[PDB]
Parts: sequence; structure tokens; C-alpha cells
Amino acid sequence: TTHFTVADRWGNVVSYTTTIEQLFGTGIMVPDYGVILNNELTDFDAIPGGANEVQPNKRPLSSMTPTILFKDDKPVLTVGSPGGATIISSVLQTILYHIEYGMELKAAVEEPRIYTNSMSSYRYEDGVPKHKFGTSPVDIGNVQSISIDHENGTFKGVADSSRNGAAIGINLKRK
Amino acid sequence: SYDEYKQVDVGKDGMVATAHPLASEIGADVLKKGGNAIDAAVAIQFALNVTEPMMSGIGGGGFMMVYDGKTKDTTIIDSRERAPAGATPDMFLDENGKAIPFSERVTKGTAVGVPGTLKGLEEALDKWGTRSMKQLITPSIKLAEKGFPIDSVLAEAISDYQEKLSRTAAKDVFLPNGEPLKEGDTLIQKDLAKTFKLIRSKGTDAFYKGKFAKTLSDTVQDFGGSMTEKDLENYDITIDEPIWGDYQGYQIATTPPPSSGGIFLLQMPKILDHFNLSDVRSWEKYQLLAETMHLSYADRASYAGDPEFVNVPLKGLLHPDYIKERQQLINLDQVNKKPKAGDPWKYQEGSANYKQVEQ
Repeated sequence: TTHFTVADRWGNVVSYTTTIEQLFGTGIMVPDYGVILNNELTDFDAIPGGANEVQPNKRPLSSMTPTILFKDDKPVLTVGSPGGATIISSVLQTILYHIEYGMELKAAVEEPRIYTNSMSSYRYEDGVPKHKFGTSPVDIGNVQSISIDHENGTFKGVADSSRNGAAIGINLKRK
Repeated sequence: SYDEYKQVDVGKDGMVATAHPLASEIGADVLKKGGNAIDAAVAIQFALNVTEPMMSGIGGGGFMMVYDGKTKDTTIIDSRERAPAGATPDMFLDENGKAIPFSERVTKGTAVGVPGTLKGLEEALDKWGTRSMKQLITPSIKLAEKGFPIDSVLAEAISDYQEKLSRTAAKDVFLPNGEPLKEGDTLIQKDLAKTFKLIRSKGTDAFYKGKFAKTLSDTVQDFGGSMTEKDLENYDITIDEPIWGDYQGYQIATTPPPSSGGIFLLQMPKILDHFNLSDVRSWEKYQLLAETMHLSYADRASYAGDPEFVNVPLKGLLHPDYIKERQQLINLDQVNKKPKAGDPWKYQEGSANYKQVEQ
């Protein structure tokens, strides 16, 4: 999965999460055409019955959560992340740190995260200070985010250090 | 050099943020050259498809949320894959029948959904585009045809997923003489470059029809899946309406089912609000985060699926009185060892059309 975002000078804002499921999907490549195929249907429940059971022509449930926050009807922040079930945890924590704790956006994105979806499943990042949390940390999610300052007419872009990601602002210049 | 790129930037005209510097350069160029955000996003998806090939592109699907500068409406191009017409509710069960182990499951033709990404890109350009798919795909044709240097994350992925790659035609691209490509090695994707050139010349029918559709289908069947040329022909995206919540003076626009994420992104801060979060590294904060997650993720497993097929109790999951019930289950110093789904149906009309089943 990957998440990216774009904002332009005309007020359009895009927040876009996109995936082939697993890394390399099924691993199947369409021969002579170079296209790698998703394993997306494994996001369905394996045992049917099931709000998220398999059905023909049904879409499997996704944890992808591209989001835009608004203030006084204008977009001010985009947030999203890859990371399977952990996605909502990454998006929630980023917003919590930036808004509730009033941290600057890059700091909010870099604040060590936790995830747990059950009593048997826990993850934490380096350093939440030294439940069933394990003995070593792991990176959780990869948040790309844009903040929009309507007053100064500027944008701030942030890529999460968990991947090689890049923010590139547009600053048109007269010679 | 990848080393020279920013993870924080500013601009007055524009901003792009993506997980690969070459995709970011491509999107920013589109903005430089007078594109909009939608144009640039479409260019970025094709670039990521080439440069971050393990993570997304035209073999997959996604959710593209767009605020429209023009209309002030927020909408979502939902290009999530569909199961083929030949799919069955027990397709991931063995003969007994219990579940083909995950890691095997991944790996089968039955796992392949009808890809939506390219249909979504076409839709986005139809709605908001000021540049043609021809213009926007071209920089990625060059990256596929001519190469770029692989970054550390792609390098680790090729290494980590070598067995799965081995197994298939992907090995010719990523494993090219039986050895994994390494960080800084040039990745060339000739066949993918040819597929993008077909799309440039013929449009999306290059993918959803004729001779590519036939080969995609044939390949899935050969791996054990039921996907057909008609499944590809039938595919369209959906336009989804964001679900909204109030949060600390802001409004959160987020993605509805078939995403599970939006509902619980809205639910978690509603549950957390009572507790006033707010030291950033205290055990208290992490405890409250974890307890809340346990409740919301339990609700997710019980109540979420594709709303074209199943009755998701949205109203009921984010009803204030339901939120209060969930908040009452959470205590600062202890942990609920037995977190379970609540009962959101008390707070709304109708009933579930599905059963609770252990996975």
C-alpha cells in the first residue's frame, strides 16, 4: 500500500491511498506485460458468513483511510497511510499529535506510535519509553501529509521517515 | 541522489508528498507546467507503479479523495477491486474445510481482484483533468523503459519476497539472473513500459479489453482463479460520499465502507474525547489509546463490509449513546482482557444481514 497527496494553487486537494495488498501482491506478473497482480481478495474473511464474507462482484473490506480535515469549510490538512490494519492507528495518532497536542506537522508524523487490534496483537515504535507489547519495536505506517495555510497562502508537505518519501513544494519565480 | 530530497517542504503555489522521490518529482513537474492537483495525482500513481512497484499501481485499486476547488464538493473515486463472477464464499477453504494458511492464500489466483486503479485514473481525468492521460503517463513510460536506481525499501522488498517472485514471470524483472536486484541497481521494466504505451495509444481499453485482458484472465485461471475477460469488461469504479465527523473545531472528511477505516477513525476520537487525552509520552495516554483500539477494532471485525452487499450499522456505531456505552468499558488502570464488539443495532433501525463468525 502507499499514500500520497497533492494540493494546487486553485484550491484542489487530493488525498489518495492505493495498493496491491501484500508487497508485490500475489507475486503474479502478467507475462509479456509486466503488470503485477493484487491479492486483494484475501482482505475478505476466509470463513464466510460474515459482513466481510466473499461474494462474487463484492469488494473486500479495506483499511485504507485517506482523509482531509477542514476548518471553516476549507481543507486544512490531508492525512493517510499504508500499513494494513494499522492504518487507522497511524492516521488517528498523527491527527491527535498535530491537533490535540498542537505539535508541528513533521513532529506529529514522527511521534512514536502504537497499535493493537486484540489481546494477542501489539506493536510499538522506537521509543515509546521502556497488555502484551513485545521485546522489540517495529515501524508503524508511513504518513504523507499536507497542511494548508489559507492566510499566508502557503502549503507544508511532510513525508514520514519510515520510507524514502519526498515532499516538493511549488514556488514559481520571476527572473 | 535520493539523499538530497526533503521530507519537509514548503510552497506558495503547490505541494506534493509521496513515498518516492521520483514520483514526487514527476507530480511536482506537472504542477510546475500548469497541471492541477488531479493531473499531478494521476501522474504520481503511474510513477509509483514503476518506482514503488511492490506497493501499488494498475494491478490494484485504491480510494482517491478529492476536494474540488471549483464546486467545493468532496468526493471519492473508489477503485477498489471486485471479486470475479466466479468467486465463491468458501474459495479460501481447503477440502475439510479450514482456511488455506494466509501466506499460501496470498499467492493463489483466487486472491486476484479485478483491478480498478486505471479505471479510477481515467475517471479522475474525465471529471477534473486538464492534461491527457497521454501526457501524464509519458514520464513513467521513460522510467519503465530506461530504468531508474532502486531505493533501499524496494531493495529490501525484492530480497524479503524473493520466494514469491521466484514462482512467476516476475522473476524475469526482479530476479533477473536468479539474483535479487540490490539498492542502487538499475530496474528496467520493458514489458510494463510497453503496457503503458498501449494505454497511451488506445486508452484504458488496452487494459480492460482485447489481448491484455485475455492474457490477464488466462494467467489468473492458470493460477487457480476464476477471473474472466467479461469480469474485466464489466468493471467500473464507484463515486463514494465521504463520511464526516466533528473534531476539536475541525471537520474530518473520511472514507465510508467498503473502507473500514473511516468509521473507526471517526469512532476512536469520539470514545477518547471523554478522557481528555491531552504528557505525550505517559503510560496514561498509551493505555487509553490501546483500550479504545481494542473496542473499535472488535466492532470492525463484527460489522464492516461492502455496503452494496451488507448492512453496516454506521448510524448505530457512531451514535452518542453508543459512544457512551463504549467509553464506560474503559478504565485508566486496568485493562479489559475480554474486549468485544458492542451492540450498535440498539441505536438504529434495521438489522444485520450476516452472522458473527470466528476467523
